[PDB]
Amino acid sequence: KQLLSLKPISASDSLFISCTVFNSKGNIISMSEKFPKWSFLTEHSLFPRDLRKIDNSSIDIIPTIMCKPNCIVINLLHIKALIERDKVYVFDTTNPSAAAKLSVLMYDLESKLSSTKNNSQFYEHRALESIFINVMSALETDFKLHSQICIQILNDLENEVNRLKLRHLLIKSKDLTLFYQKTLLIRDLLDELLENDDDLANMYLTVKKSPKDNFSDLEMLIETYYTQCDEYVQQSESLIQDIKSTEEIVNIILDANR
Repeated sequence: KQLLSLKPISASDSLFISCTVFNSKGNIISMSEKFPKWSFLTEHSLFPRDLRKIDNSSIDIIPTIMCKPNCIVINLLHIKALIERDKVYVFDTTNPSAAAKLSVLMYDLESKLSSTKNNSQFYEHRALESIFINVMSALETDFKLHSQICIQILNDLENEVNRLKLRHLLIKSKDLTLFYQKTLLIRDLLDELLENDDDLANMYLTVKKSPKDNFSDLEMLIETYYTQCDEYVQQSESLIQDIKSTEEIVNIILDANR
């Protein structure tokens, strides 16, 4: 209601969120653009507790796809974004690794969103698909990294039991487990979305859809990325089980030689 002295802060930039903005043509029209944060939340029908869904924090970010009347709010891995029928906001981060990945997203998103060859797909779904593709590329890279090292160590151990190899395996398994957990959350989120016709219908921002309308094209789109995500869940789960099995087998062998 009224103005009062503010709580002390290290930098007044903390009153703003910053982002990259894409126009209705799909072109980037600003980078590092600042918006007053509480006002921005209110304007986009978000509550103060939703600040983390658009701010520069990168810890404890739960995956989300909020299908609001006039926008889709997305948090997936390094990406926080707000998609409208004729604009996209991609939010800044303090995480260097995330910032590097976001730079590639910007390029690919601008390409796909602004394309004059793709006039069959709604703007908001071009943005959605660009984001899904960028998310899956990040998962692909991590999955290949951690699974390949674990498979190598497992093969090494099957050839000859070795305590140093075993320690290495279980250390590397931590990474695989973290990968499984974050991917599982995304898989379950996409599953929920596919099962909710109200959310699906809401995802059409350019044309108005009823829950009873045909969403085949949007469903095919989401299914594509659901399947890729789900396969990473299945593969990482199976590999983790293989590691647990191997730990148990090695344990028995170690006991038998005591």
